[PDB]
Amino acid sequence: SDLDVIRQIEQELGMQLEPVDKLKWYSKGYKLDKDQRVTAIGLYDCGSDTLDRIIQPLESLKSLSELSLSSNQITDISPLASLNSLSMLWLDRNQITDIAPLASLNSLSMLWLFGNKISDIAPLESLKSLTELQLSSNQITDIAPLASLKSLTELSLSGNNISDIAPLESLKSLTELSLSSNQITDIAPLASLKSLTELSLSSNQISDIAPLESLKSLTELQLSRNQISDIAPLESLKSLTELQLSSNQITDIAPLASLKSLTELQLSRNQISDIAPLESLNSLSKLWLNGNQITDIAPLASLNSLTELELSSNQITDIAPLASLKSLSTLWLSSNQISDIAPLASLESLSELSLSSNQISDISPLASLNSLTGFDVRRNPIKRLPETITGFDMEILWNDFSSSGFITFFDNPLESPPPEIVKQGKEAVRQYFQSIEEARSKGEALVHLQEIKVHLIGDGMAGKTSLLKQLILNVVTKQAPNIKGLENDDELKECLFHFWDFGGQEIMHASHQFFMTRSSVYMLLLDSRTDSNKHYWLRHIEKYGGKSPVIVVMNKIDENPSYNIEQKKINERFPAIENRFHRISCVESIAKSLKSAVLHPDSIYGTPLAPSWIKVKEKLVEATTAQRYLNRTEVEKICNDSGITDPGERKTLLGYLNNLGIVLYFEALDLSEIYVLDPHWVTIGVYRIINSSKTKNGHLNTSALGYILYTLLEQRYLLDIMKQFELCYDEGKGLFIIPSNLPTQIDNEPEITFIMKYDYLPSTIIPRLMIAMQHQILDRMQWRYGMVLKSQDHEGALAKVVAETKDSTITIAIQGEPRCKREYLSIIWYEIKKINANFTNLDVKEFIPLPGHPDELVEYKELLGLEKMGRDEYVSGKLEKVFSVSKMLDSVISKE
Amino acid sequence: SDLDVIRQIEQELGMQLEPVDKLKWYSKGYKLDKDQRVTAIGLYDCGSDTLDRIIQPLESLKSLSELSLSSNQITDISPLASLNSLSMLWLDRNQITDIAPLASLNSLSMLWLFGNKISDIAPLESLKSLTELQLSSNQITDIAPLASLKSLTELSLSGNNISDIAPLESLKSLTELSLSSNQITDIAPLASLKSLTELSLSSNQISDIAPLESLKSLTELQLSRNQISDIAPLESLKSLTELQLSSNQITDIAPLASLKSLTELQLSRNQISDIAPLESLNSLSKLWLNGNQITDIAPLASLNSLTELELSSNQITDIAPLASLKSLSTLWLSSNQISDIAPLASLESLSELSLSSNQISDISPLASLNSLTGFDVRRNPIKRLPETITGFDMEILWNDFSSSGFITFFDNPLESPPPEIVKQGKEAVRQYFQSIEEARSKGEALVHLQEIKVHLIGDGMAGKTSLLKQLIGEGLNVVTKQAPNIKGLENDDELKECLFHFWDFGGQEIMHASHQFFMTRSSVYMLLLDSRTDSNKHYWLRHIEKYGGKSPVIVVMNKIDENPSYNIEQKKINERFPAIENRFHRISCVESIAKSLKSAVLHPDSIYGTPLAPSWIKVKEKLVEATTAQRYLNRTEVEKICNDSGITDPGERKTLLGYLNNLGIVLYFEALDLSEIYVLDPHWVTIGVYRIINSSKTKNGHLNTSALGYILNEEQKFTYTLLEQRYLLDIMKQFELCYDEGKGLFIIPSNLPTQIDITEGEPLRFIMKYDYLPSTIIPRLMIAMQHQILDRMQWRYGMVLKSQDHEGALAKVVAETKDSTITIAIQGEPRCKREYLSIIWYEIKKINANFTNLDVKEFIPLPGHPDELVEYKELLGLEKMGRDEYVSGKLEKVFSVSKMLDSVISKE
Repeated sequence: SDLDVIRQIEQELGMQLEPVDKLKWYSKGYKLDKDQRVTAIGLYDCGSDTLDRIIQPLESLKSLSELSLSSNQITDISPLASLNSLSMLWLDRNQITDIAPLASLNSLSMLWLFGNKISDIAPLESLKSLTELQLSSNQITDIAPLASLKSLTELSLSGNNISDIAPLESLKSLTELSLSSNQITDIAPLASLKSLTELSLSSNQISDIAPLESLKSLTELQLSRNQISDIAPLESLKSLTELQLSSNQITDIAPLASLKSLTELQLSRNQISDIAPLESLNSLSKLWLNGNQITDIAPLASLNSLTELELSSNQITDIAPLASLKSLSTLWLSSNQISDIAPLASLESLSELSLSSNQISDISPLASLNSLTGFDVRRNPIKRLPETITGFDMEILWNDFSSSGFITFFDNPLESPPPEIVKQGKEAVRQYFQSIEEARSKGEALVHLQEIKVHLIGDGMAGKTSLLKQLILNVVTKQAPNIKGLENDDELKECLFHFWDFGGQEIMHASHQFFMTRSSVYMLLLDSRTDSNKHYWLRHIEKYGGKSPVIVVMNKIDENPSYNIEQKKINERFPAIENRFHRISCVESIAKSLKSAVLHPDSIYGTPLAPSWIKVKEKLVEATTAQRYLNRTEVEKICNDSGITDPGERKTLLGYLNNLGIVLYFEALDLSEIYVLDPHWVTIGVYRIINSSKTKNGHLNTSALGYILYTLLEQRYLLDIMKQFELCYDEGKGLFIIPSNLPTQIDNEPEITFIMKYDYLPSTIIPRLMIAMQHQILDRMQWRYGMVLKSQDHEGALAKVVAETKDSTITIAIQGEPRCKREYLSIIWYEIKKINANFTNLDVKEFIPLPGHPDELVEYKELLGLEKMGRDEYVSGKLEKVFSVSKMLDSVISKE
Repeated sequence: SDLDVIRQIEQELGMQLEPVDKLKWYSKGYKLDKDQRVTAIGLYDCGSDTLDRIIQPLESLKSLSELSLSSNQITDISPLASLNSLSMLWLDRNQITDIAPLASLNSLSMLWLFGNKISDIAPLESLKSLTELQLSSNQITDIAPLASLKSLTELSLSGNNISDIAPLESLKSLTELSLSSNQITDIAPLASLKSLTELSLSSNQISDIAPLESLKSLTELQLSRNQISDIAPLESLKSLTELQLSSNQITDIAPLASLKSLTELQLSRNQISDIAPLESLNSLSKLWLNGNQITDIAPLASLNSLTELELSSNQITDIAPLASLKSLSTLWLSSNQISDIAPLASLESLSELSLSSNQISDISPLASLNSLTGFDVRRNPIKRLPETITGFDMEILWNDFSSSGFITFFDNPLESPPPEIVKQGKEAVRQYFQSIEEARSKGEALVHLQEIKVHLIGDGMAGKTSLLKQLIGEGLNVVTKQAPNIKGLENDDELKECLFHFWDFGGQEIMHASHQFFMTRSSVYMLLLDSRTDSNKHYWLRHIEKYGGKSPVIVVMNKIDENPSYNIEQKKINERFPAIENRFHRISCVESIAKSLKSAVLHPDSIYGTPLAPSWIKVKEKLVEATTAQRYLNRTEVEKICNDSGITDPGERKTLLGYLNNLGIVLYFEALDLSEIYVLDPHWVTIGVYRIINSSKTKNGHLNTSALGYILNEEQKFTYTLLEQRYLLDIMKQFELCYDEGKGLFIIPSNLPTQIDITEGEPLRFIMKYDYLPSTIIPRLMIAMQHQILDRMQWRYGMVLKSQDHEGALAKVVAETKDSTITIAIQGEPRCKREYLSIIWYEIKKINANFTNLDVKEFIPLPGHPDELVEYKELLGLEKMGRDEYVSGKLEKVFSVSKMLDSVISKE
């Protein structure tokens, strides 16, 4: 009964088909008429075993006109040849290689082949009734049967290997035509094709755009990612409303002054330096100008219809002309030389902003923009924030991106409030300004801190113990009068120094991101013997510490006075040293370098603190150093004895002391018996359990913490601390794995069918990654320098990432199905960059080896740079072989 | 033209002009006729001040017909237009760019423009009387104005930027044509020219050689450095006598069987695996087949006219077929799989041989070749040399090359005699065999040595003194303790007399320069690691490989009881450095290392395999006894010691002191010959030089002779007289640690600072990427080029150079320790810069040879970007592969490979 056929279909496939008014490519149902006859049916995403079956009920549908087989990975399309009455056929995003059964369908007017492996286009020649053909993203190289299938109006051949577009001269009935991401160099045949309204021609090799001067009906042109340097033929296309010619060599944009009907103009990665002709485009609303050399944006003041500007990566100094654009809603001014943002107070409709990488020191005028819903101000010399910054409808963050609805800070020399308070949200920034306001209202003069951590860095304690006696995990804290050099220096009689010695294992870098970056002074210890490993530790300081001041002291020079380093080139590479180089011989100049490092303006010394915050600080350090840890009632009795009654203050103050490393407080635990902990007590507890006999192989049994370490709950707290420190994880039944202590032997798995080269490979990059993918290991397949993964989501996907310490590279090798493997690398690579961001200035160059050779690598930026620009095949002189550029960038789909 | 005119010419220029019978390009004289009229004059190499003022006497020479201006760096040739009667003109190897004045010489039949910068050849169009044109080595791109002068017979266009040879189809009277080092891909216009007898087409992009099938008169073809894989069109050129198709893609050489008139065939760096067709070439005398895949050389037995074979870099196992080639005079069988060379004993005419990088263990059958004048046997598993090896007419050497008239050894596990005896020449190897022959005749049983040096390697003395405490107990400290004093071999009777020498060079390997065998032979390296010093793990592992080489190494990971999780990847580390032999240890609260020390002294490659005469050990123990008590020994003392053991022949004592000197047991400098200081104690010299290197007066690299007393005698045991100071400076000068500048001023390049105050103009950057950069590569270069430094512009990690040959040639070599690279930056003229680089780079590879297996990857940066470098092996590999474009995706620019390769070298 025709409709009972769909009941046969939803039983043969297992799915259920629901009616739809108009059949679409993604539809999972049928469409009947007035007399209940199926005229359209859709089977979106059902498997490749669909055309092999369900074809007999399809042939019974005599009135069937429209069929959709979108995205089924179909390889054989023979059974559909029996449907010579189809008017619309969707074969998009399948695995079709041979095309031929469609030749017997001389009644189709709509054909979609969005993502197949089509190398022959001949059988479409007999299809002289087509009006909309979609052949994008295939492997077509020679087109010719396209002049036969005339009378079509919409054609798409984007993402192929086409170099000759001559057969298109006959199809003078084209309304829409897209020819992007191909190998076109001659666009002469397009000089015909009248009544073309939408043309796309991005990512090609075109340079002569003269034939486009005749297309007077063009209203939407796309000429991006090409090699065009003369937009002169564009003076006549006065009907254009969307023009995009980004990533070219355009310098003169004079012709664009005649296209007064433009509404979306994109000319980015070009060489434009004079945007004067754009003054006439009063209807322009979307304008992109990133990556040019624009210095005067005065012509933009007449474009009162702009709603989305993009002036990033330029050289703009003055911003006054943008004040008259009261309708502007999206500004991107990153990477410029902007110093004053006061003219931005007149942008009442501005909602999203980005001012990263500039020279801004005051963001107070933006406090009037009550419609701002996400503005970015990273990498700017901002020292103090206005108190009105807590009145926005956004939460303040401390990250290295530009998220919508958040005030983001990063690489900012923040003093009021300091970065340790900014990362905790608005309520922390609000409680800091409220503390200094309540203190000064009481007539209390604000006090700084003068307390820093001295990180002793070097290979071997031979230079550490020789220097630690020259001045006077193991943390020794001695105040200023106990330092040989500034014994009676009244300028810092209250200064505190905390000497730490992490033997390469930076335990605090994972949890407390500010233990290594802020409130830290790094001290490199070098001599004639340990001069070989000189640049490794210098890079070890840069990635972990960053902008923290460094002191390079070369001791034991009286034994070999010829020992000296290249302080000029070393300081130019690491500006954090500030020429703090010393040579100890048998007068301590290092004491002057410690002074210049604690009193540094970028350090916490520049942060004004309330006097009550120092009162609870000195009391917590007094009680923690005497009672190991403190409980919740003890800490509240200390805060209440200093006027800190609001839980908002004490919650955001303990986080401040936690970020500095003075007193530890884990909010993710909330055990009132162990509220605040002594750093000297926990680090010793964690250092003994990691370097224990029972953990010599990386395996840790919970029923053994007593012998190593301390009550039973203190053991349960220390393992939660290690779990917080991203050093281990629980596998079940009291089985923990210390990923840093695992061996490197027994077995591997480099079976048959991508490297990230660090400048400095952190030794915690693999262990903290191994805990993030703990439920994906292939039954105890991890060891120290790698791991083996197996996804339950993607059936055919086996991964094995390994780190090479000799080359400081992490290679990832995955096998399985392309749609199931290329996705698995995108989830691992994202999780690796998620942890790479915790370091400072990491140089990651992604390489992919050549097919058939383990060595001889090619940069991912090179082959990706070879595509879109044109030319194929990456030639290797040392191998005398070509390997093709399109075959290797298979880890990405298409375009983006 | 008159003779008084040339007298004015040889006075205005300074040279002297002598008569010559026939004028040539290099002639520095004149040529008169019967009526004493100058009809030819030549001014070869006289200066750029020529023709601009000597043209007026040239115009007075009315009978002048031939003019030679060879090699004068001439830039303007305008005055030469007045000589419209010249028939031969030599303008070779100048700096000519415009040849417009040459159009008015419509009477020339000989024109040579050998090495100029000429991009336009249009004025030659009117020269319809030319029969010999030389336009090699220029910048010619369009050879279109060459079709008019169709009366030429000899044309040369090698070394240009030519890509279209279509205009050459008209000159159908060509007999000789050279068109090498261009960008040719289509040789179809060459399908004519039926009278071509000599054609050269090397270093191009040619792949279709079909048009060459018609040149039946061709007798000399050159088609090397191309992309040819089908030599079928060559089957008909039966008149060929010299064919060269090297560096191509040839696999089938069947057409060569038809060219039975071949006498010089070159097919190197191809893919040839079947050399059967060559059996018919009975006139073949010069044959090159290196770099192929040849496994059967049986067809070569029928080529009884071969005098120079070249079968290197193949896969040859059997060498028997070469026994019938009684006329062979030059054999090159390097880099193969040859194991037996006995069939080579029938090569009575063999004079030069090379068997390096093979599997040969016996060179005794070759002792019958009484005509051998230089045969190479490096990198072969040779354990013992035959005593007849001193009967050849050659001197024995120990180097990494094949010099004529010398027996060269290198990388050979020599036991009898050891390499320490081989380096002293043939007369030394003869004196070694003479001692063991006299010993066995006297009934004295031969004795081994059992003495090794333990090199303490590691960053920081924290682990060094901790390991020296594992035995009995403990800047340079030399402690020698025998086996029973070692915790582990207390009662080990297998080596109760074994001696151990513990050394600790604080990174500064003082002995590597002079005594090349102090680090390689009789040495055991011990790497000391702990949980903290694991970062600098691969630096020292490579530091051991480059300095020590094949010496056994023991990797000791100490302080593991503090962190039991500490252990290295012993599998991958041992596979990279096979000298480890899995000698990994983990010391916790030191006796298993003793078993590894035994396995390193008892090594077969060590000195245990060397049989010594019993008298050589008697004087050894006597010299060490006397040196350790009297510092140094004089000549009469050491000779009285040798005579007390029967060593009377000075040949033995000179080659025995040299043997002990190469091992580091007893120092003896033959290049000094101070009879008061003949033999020295190693402990005394090393302490003496270490005090001069780490002294206050040498903190800046400068050393004043009038201050040595403060250095060696008084600073915060031993005694150093004034003559001992003069000897230590000669020792340090021998150790390549310092050099003399004059007036008692020495420069220690290892103690120099790192100051400042780059290059601008026509730069030439060149980078050498080491896998391990030795800290003595720059100091030892500064001593080799001391008389070329630009005054007081020298520091530790670099130097500034200035060549005396090429005026203005300025160089600046710099070492980057952060990248372990040596950068060379020269400026000036290309012919004056690329020559200065060829002597600097050679002097660097001259010092690189002292190390073992160093990976030097030479890079050259792109011309428009200081960073972003490209490897020199890629650009050189693109030419052989056949392409002129290096594409850079991260830069989105294409770069011609010929513009940057010719900026470094051109003899390709």
